[PDB]
Amino acid sequence: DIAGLTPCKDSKQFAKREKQSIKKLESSLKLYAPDSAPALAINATIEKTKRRFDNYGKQGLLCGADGLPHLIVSGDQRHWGEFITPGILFLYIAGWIGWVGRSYLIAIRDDKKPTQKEIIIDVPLATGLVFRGFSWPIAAYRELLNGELVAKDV
Amino acid sequence: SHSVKIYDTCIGCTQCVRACPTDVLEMIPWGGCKAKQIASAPRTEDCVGCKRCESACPTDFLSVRVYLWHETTRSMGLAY
Amino acid sequence: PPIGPKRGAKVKILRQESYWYKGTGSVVAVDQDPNTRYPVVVRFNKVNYANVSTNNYALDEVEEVK
Amino acid sequence: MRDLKTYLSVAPVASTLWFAALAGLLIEINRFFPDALTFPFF
Amino acid sequence: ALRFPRFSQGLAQDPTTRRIWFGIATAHDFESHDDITEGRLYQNIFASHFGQLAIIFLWTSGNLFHVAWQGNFEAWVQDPLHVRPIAHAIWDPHFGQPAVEAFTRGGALGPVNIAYSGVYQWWYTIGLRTNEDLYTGAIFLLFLSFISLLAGWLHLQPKWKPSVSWFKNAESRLNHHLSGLFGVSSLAWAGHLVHVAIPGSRGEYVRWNNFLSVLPHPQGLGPLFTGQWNLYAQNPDSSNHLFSTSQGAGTAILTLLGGFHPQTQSLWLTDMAHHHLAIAILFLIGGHMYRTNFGIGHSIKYILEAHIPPGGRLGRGHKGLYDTINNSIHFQLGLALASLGVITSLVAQHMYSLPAYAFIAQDFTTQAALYTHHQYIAGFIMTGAFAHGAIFFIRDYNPEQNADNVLARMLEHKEAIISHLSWASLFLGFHTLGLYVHNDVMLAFGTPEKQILIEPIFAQWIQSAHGKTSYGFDVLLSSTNSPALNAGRSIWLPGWLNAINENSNSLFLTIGPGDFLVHHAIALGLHTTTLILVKGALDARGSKLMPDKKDFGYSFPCDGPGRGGTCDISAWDAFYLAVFWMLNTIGWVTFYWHWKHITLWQGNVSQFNESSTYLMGWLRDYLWLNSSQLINGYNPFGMNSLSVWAWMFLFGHLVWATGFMFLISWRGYWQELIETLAWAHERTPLANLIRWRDKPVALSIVQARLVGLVHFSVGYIFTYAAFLIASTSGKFG
Amino acid sequence: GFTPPELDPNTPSPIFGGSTGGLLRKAQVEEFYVITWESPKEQIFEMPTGGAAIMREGPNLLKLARKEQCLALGTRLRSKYKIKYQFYRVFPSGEVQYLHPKDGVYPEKVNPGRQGVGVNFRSIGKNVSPIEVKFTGKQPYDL
Amino acid sequence: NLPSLFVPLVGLLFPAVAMASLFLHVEKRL
Ligand code: CLA
Ligand code: CLA
Ligand code: CLA
Ligand code: CLA
Ligand code: CLA
Ligand SMILES: CC1=C(/C=C/C(C)=C/C=C/C(C)=C/C=C/C=C(C)/C=C/C=C(C)/C=C/C2=C(C)CCCC2(C)C)C(C)(C)CCC1
Ligand code: SF4
Ligand code: SF4
Ligand code: SF4
Repeated sequence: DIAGLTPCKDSKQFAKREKQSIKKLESSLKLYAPDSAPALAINATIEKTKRRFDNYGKQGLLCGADGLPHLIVSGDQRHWGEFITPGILFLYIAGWIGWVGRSYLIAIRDDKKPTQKEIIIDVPLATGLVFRGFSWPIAAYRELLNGELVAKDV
Repeated sequence: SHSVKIYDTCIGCTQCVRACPTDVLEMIPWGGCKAKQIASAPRTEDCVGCKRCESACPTDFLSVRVYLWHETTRSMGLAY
Repeated sequence: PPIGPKRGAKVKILRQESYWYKGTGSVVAVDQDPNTRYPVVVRFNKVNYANVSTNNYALDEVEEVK
Repeated sequence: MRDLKTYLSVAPVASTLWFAALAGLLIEINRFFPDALTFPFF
Repeated sequence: ALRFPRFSQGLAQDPTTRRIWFGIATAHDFESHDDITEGRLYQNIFASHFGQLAIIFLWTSGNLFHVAWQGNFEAWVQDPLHVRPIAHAIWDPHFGQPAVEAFTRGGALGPVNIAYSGVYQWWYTIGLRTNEDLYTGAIFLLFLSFISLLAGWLHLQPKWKPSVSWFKNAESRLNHHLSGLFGVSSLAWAGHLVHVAIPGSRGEYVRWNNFLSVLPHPQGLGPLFTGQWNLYAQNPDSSNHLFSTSQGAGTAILTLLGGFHPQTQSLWLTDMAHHHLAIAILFLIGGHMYRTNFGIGHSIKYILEAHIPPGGRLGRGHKGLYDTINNSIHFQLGLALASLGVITSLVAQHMYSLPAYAFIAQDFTTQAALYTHHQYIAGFIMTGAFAHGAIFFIRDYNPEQNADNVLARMLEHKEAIISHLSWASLFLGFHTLGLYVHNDVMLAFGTPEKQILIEPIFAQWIQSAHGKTSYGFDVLLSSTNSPALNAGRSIWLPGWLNAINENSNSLFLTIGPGDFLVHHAIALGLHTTTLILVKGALDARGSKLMPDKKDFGYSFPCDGPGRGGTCDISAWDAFYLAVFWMLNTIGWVTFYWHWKHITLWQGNVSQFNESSTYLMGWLRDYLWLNSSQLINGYNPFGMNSLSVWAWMFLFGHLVWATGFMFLISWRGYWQELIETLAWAHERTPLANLIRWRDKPVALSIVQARLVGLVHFSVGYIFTYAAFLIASTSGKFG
Repeated sequence: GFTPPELDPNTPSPIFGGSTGGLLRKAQVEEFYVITWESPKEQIFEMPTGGAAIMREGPNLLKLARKEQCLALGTRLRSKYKIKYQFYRVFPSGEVQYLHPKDGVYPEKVNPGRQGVGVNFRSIGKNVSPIEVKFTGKQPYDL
Repeated sequence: NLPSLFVPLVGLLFPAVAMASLFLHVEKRL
């Protein structure tokens, strides 16, 4: 496929890793009784291993010669779930955190002792501001156009 | 010996002279500030360079300045 | 006549070696006695590196900003 | 009572409660959706 | 004056031992010495340059002498791939009999060291064939070192010392350096290649006795004055050609094949001769740019004055930069060190990928040693470039003469530059470390499939853009339709495409996710080392903490415990902190290079591609595994020739750890300890008849940082050099 | 006008058994210092060099190796106890040099007979850049 | 044979003369 890689559903090394991993867990399983609690734990880990390998091969992950999923972050639309889509999700969360904390610092900057509300959190004020990050890309963008995001001459 | 200088931003609080451990600073009369007194460094031959005077200056920026210069027996703090 | 700015007005500190250089503070007292090279007394919101919140400046060292 | 609530709002206690709730949430997310190197829902 | 040092009275009047140390550490700082002038400054610099040139010529002269005396050069020419070259002979009376036995190798009579600098391949490729040739070159360089000292002494007496105006003649100096020093030298080197090296590479021994009789080309010179230069490229050597012989030899002297000589695996000697000739004549024409005594040329001042963008986004542009640099020797040295460090790393990256010396690509120990050497050299040079940039800002920068130009504007927004350098270092550091730890935890829990292995697809796309097929991105040179491919098929592309897709050499090696992670660690190292040096250079004249730092100089201990504490606040301390990051960065660079090649030379590139993605693989499959033969250089059962590295290996561990003492423990503890020792000596009988003439004191705070850094760096370099060579030469592959 | 008291030898010294922090060859060939004070009674005081000594009643003379040792002991004599003190410097020739209190007034108290030394009449940030004093024996603060 | 003469001449005699002469110059007074 891309960069000489082969999809994990086609790679033999990928399937050999799944085999050897499951057979290694089965080798640990023979030591215990079929009704034992370690047996149900190892069986659950085996089922969890099958689920993991199957999910990786199903969602179009590319594999190298090592049989391990390689990620393609160039922006190719076949693999946006590998970086761009989770990255946009992160930037939404990160902007939320920064915008809410910024709203908090602005609200307490006019207090008599602003340091008091920085080492002892005003939870009521925080709880009222935590949901402004939901619309942070909008409130930030408007503050960009209105000259409210950046302090003048610093 | 180390060089010590007093700038006219001094307010005359006499704190550099109290912190000095080798009696290098003095308080002379002056007409620039309210306390009618400024600092001077007439005995920098005994100055060790501890900058304990700069740690006590309330002026921003400092009015005492200790410029570490040529080391001597007195400036190195040697008892031998 | 009162030399310097009125008391309480915001002042932009222009002394380059000051902890509050290019920042802003508030006036306390303007010493009308001449021969005083630094009459303007300014109090600041944040302490400097010596935990000092007030300093004296010259007239050409402060600018009145609203 | 008000003093007790003011203590619970101090930085370490608020951090522990906030990070404990955060740790538990991420643990349950990786419990119902383990592994996952990608965003599979497209 | 009155005593040592005669150039500093304040040091001479020091009653303590500090007089000696600071007298040595400040011998070359001409600007700080008593009664220095601009004339004496430039003149001492001029003579120091001549002394350095004499040092370099004498050093190369000695290298030739030992290779010709105790070496293997004559025997090595016959078997380039089966003879271990000899550096010199070993005569250590501490050797046991087995040490003499194990160190006798390379086909010598006594114990010898195997040379790993590559001068054998270098000298064989340029035409040197016998030990007599090396003796001739050594005498010439010994004589050249003599005339270097002669000229250095000559320009120190009156009427030979030049005025500072002569040193400030920048236009004339650039014209001659570009024309003569750069171009004429490259032109004459192309002459040596087409007269002695190329015919020497075809069986014809051309020397000073017979160079006037032989023709470098059958139809020599004629076509050069006609325009039919292509006749010099008609008959190259066959791809089945032996270097020291004539089977497959041709008659061309200037070609553009593009690949390697198949036998020697080095660049085509005709390509190198044509290369030097082309860049030479390009330097020759370029050396006529600036104005001298003939009414034509440019004024570098006026060019800098004219480059000002309207709208004022750069303010007053480059106005005043001419005198700013022409009056500051620290500015000039900063630019020189910056450019030299860049091209030094350029040499490192090109000598391993494009070997130009015959039979040097198979000497794997030599390739690893050369690349490591130049990369650490370049790392130090880069730290020095930024160090002297800060020294310029303190000692030479005039703010009024640089008013509102680009230089002063750098200071005007110093916080923006430093903060963003900090953000980039934080971003790179957070994520690169995080990904490495994630993969480490995955492989700990036995789930390799959960690693985050990002494909370095942008550099892979560039390698495909150069014609590499391993990734199949079908771009130019890798796609049959692109005009970049069609325009070059006639010339360099056959040999170039033949070499890039050969799986033996290191011309654009295959890269994977492991290479992606290491390159981001490299970006972290470059960004953070740049951050340290730039923050120190911009905050060298002043900071919010110390607004008058320029008055205290470049190197001072601190400003006291007041205002919160001001330890390591000078720009010298910024340099001192950046050298640790430089060593760490070059360490990452060289760990990367050596592991990829030592797995390539072993034919096991899969171990690197699978283990370089997690740091436990670097500790286990690189350092621990390759240290086997090294640490067994001497064991309770005997020793072999690798013992000299096992010893130096531990030697480097000692010096390095000794530097921690100077860097962790600080002065006041040792001063009080020395006081208790001075009392002990004065009160001890017999010994009190001996009196010290310099008072014992503890090392200065700045001296301690320097001594600790030097121990750290020496241990760093020696530990890695010992491991590098022992792990590579122990296998030789 | 002030007249410094001359150093009177044969003045009693505090009771002390001896310590290793005393004088060395520096006192023999270079210089040493001597602090004097009055004191009301016999007391114990910590020595700036070693342990404890018994301050004699009436005039006291104590020879030290450094000037800082004298001022440190004097400051404690002025704080813990209420004792005035002077100290001098002694060269190997026998010459004595009066040091502190110089004017007879303590240096932290303004006295009209004092002259300015090293007093620059400008803001500290008004010093010049080092290039403007290059190739001269000057510093931007000496002026 | 030449190493048996020059190796001690630079590792023993040369540092001996160099360290002694530098000691005399450094400790010299005017
Ligand atoms: C910088 C070049 C250089 C270097 C690094 C070395 C290094 C070495 N030489 Mg060598 N040598 C050199 C140049 C050099 N040499 C030159 C130009 C000659 C004359 C052709 C010799 C002749 C020579 C002989 C005969 C022998 C060595 C030997 C040795 C080895 C033992 C050390 C020794 O005896 O000191 C070097 C002794 C010398 C006499 C060389 C010094 C004379 C030249 C002109 C240098 C000028 C020295 C000058 C006074 C100070 C230089 C300033 C500074 C750069 C050091 C050692 C590895 C010995 C050996 O083989 O060990 C087994 C030995 O037998 N050398
Ligand atoms: C770098 C130059 C250098 C050279 C050429 C030598 C050479 C030698 N070392 Mg030495 N060493 C050196 C550096 C050097 N060392 C350094 C830097 C250290 C510190 C780590 C040491 C520490 C060291 C130790 C601990 C010992 C040696 C010993 C020896 C001798 C062992 C071989 C032997 O058995 O001979 C012959 C053995 C003899 C006893 C004959 C002695 C040779 C005659 C007496 C020399 C005459 C000296 C001359 C009159 C004056 C010399 C100084 C003068 C130039 C001012 C040998 C001659 C061993 C030794 O000396 O044996 C006791 C030994 O114990 N070395
Ligand atoms: C409201 C909190 C907040 C915000 C909005 C920012 C914003 C910013 N920081 Mg920053 N920082 C913070 C807290 C914050 N910081 C804290 C607490 C520290 C100490 C660890 C730092 C240390 C720091 C450094 C060293 C640097 C920045 C830098 C920057 C700038 C570049 C983005 C970045 O690198 O962020 C990265 C964020 C971090 C490295 C740590 C953030 C920790 C959390 C996520 C933020 C705190 C949230 C707060 C506790 C929530 C309060 C809740 C309230 C409602 C009650 C950016 C404008 C960089 C810069 O200079 O710009 C060029 C830079 O070099 N920051
Ligand atoms: C052509 C390059 C070049 C030139 C001409 C200069 C020139 C100068 N430098 Mg500079 N520098 C350079 C490159 C250069 N540098 C590089 C690459 C670095 C990065 C390492 C530095 C870092 C640097 C600093 C930090 C400083 C200078 C300073 C100076 C000035 C005074 C130097 C002096 O007299 O001290 C004398 C130098 C020595 C006595 C060298 C002793 C220390 C060496 C490294 C120990 C040897 C290592 C070890 C013991 C040997 C190997 C071990 C063994 C077992 C094998 C001077 C004008 C100083 C200055 O004046 O600042 C204003 C200053 O502090 N430089
Ligand atoms: C054509 C006339 C000419 C020539 C040939 C030179 C040549 C030189 N001048 Mg000079 N100069 C000239 C005219 C000239 N000058 C005039 C007219 C003036 C008055 C304005 C000056 C004023 C002047 C000053 C003030 C100084 C010099 C200096 C130098 C020396 C520079 C240092 C050096 O050797 O680096 C060598 C440079 C090269 C070999 C070319 C560049 C090297 C490239 C970048 C890398 C190497 C290429 C290649 C890859 C190497 C392969 C490695 C392999 C061979 C091992 C050099 C030999 C310095 C000096 O005097 O030193 C004593 C110096 O201070 N000149
Ligand atoms: C501090 C300071 C200083 C110093 C500085 C420095 C040190 C700098 C640097 C820097 C550096 C170190 C840089 C580097 C660089 C480089 C560059 C800038 C480049 C480039 C190029 C390009 C762009 C390319 C292109 C191409 C080609 C040509 C072909 C192929 C393709 C490609 C694309 C690759 C001074 C003294 C001045 C002043 C004072 C201050
Ligand atoms: S540095 Fe110390 S000894 Fe010197 S004047 Fe200041 S306080 Fe006195
Ligand atoms: S500490 Fe500063 S302000 Fe106070 S008297 Fe001394 S110089 Fe003046
Ligand atoms: S003397 Fe040492 S501990 Fe004190 S401020 Fe200077 S560097 Fe820091």
